[PDB]
Amino acid sequence: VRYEASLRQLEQRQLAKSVISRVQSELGNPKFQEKVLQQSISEIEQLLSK
Amino acid sequence: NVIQDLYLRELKDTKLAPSTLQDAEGNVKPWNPPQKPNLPELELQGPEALKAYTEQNVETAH
Amino acid sequence: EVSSILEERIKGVSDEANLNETGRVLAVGDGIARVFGLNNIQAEELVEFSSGVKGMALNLEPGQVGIVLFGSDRLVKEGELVKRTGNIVDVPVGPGLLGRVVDALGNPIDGKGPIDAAGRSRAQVKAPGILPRRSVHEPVQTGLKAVDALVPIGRGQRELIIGDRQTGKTAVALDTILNQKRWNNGSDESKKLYCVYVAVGQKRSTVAQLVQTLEQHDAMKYSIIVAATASEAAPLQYLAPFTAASIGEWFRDNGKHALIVYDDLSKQAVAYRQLSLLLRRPPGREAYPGDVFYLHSRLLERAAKLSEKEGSGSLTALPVIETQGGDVSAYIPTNVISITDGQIFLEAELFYKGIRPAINVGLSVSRVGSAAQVKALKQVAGSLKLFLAQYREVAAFAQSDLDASTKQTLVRGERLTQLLKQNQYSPLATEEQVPLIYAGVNGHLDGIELSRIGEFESSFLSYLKSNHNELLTEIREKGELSKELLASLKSATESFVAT
Amino acid sequence: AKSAANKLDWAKVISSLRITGSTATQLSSFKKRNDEARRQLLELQSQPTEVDFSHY
Repeated sequence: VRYEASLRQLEQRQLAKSVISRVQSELGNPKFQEKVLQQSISEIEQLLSK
Repeated sequence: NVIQDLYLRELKDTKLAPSTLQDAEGNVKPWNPPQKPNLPELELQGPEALKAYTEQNVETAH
Repeated sequence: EVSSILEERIKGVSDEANLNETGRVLAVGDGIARVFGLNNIQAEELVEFSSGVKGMALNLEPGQVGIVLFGSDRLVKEGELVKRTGNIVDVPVGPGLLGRVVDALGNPIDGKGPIDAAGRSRAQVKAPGILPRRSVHEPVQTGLKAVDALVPIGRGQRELIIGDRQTGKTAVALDTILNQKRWNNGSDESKKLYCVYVAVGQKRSTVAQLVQTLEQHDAMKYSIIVAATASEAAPLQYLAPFTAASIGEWFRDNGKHALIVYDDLSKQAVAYRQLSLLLRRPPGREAYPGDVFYLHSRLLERAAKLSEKEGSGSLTALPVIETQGGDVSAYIPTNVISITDGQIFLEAELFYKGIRPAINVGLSVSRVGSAAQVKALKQVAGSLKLFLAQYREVAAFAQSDLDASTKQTLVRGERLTQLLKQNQYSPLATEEQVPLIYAGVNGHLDGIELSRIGEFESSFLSYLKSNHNELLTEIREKGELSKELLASLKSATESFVAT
Repeated sequence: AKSAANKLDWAKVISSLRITGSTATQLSSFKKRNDEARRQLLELQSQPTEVDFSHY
């Protein structure tokens, strides 16, 4: 049971470094550009809703 | 949003394959099952005992 | 699996900054960020940094508002957006904190998940008024034999536990929690004290042992441990008793009774000192900030026995003060002593001399005292106070030709002193306290050998359990001793004493 | 029962009072008292004999 809990913790840190890799993937692609456009229009709609 | 997308992508596209039972076995206590509390031998056999008790006992008051 | 829990949380992020007041750090030093912005801000409001640090805003100054960071310095840096939570410090309160070891913020450090809290209430709530209180008449029994008789403790009361540094100060406190299990188990909510232990500055290892001890005695199911550990930040430490009090208020407000043990306010003082000096507020006596009195008094007057208008409810309190080399003239002790309605004064010699509890009942006083004492126990222990008083005077007679009267006293006193010992982490019921004391009072134990006092107690108890558990039950239910009961009790005592 | 064992044991102490030379009264008493006390604390100590495969 102790190792089961440990394995869950190990799983969490393993899954953490995969996020770091995915972060590098998002910032590399022109998803980096396209999501800035998405944020821009999203902010336009939101800020208009103020 | 894009945050959700990033996560979705990460989780979906990056899958772990869990560790073997053997690796777990090392990291846990293995188990050796204790067998038999032993059967002792019959104590104070023979008429050595019978004679010993009858003869030895006589120590009573006056 | 764990990933699935993460997806839900990530889906739960979709908040957006919709706030017309922000701040940007101007300079960050000493955990005292000095922020430019926050033009309209409520005092002591909780503020959230870019680095997710939480803070309160102790100084609102004309040009800058000096937030004090609840987080670590490394996280914060210049210019950081300072979102305004817009809520003065409030922490979830409800019945959910029962059997929950929580940090100050309200997050479970025992990981028993989100608190079942029916409100989040502000940390500063002014003390109950003159008319919202009524006179105390409900005992609380610590199970420690000396305490219950010599220093009887009621409910909704202030009563110090001023004593020597970590000489099981915490042990004396924990014992009360254990004895309350017996009454707590009892269905009536007049018999249910929902205890709160406020662990201030106590290292996580120490609090882990506490947690373990409580769990062993299954006290978690009415216990709450508000934990501000040694590592926890000085703002959290400052607000830790204030926060804790609010948790208590929910029970009290609901009309129930509860007991909050602030341990130790001496360490609370130091944390406030750290804040004040760093906020450049003028220093004061014993290098403690000047309004430390105002804080301590404010905290301690949120404990009271509320009127029947207020549904009889109460919040008993027992502050613990740690004596810095026995200096009771020290500024922080003197202040607390004034505020408290009684003090219990543990003496080092007694501890060393193996007397545990090491409470010196010479300088222990309760200013409410016998008003909320069990009637039975009151009857059989007025005498006990007087005998012990004489024993103190006749202490010096310990070293040739000496009056018989003094020697009789000396014997009676020593046997009594041995009798009032209670091994640490074992409480006792009042219905078994009174018989033991009756014997001693009647001087039966004077005859009994000192070594055989220990044996006597359990044996007498066993004799009572078999022979006269009618008496024990009568004592328990009647709650008073009557001449007929005392008659039977005397007989029982004689019979046991003879054997 | 066990109450007999000890009753007869202590009866023999007050019998040995009347017939001194006891040197094995103590050996009889010690052995029965000991092992009787050992089995009762064993039986109260006893772990559940199954592996908890319900929860764990």
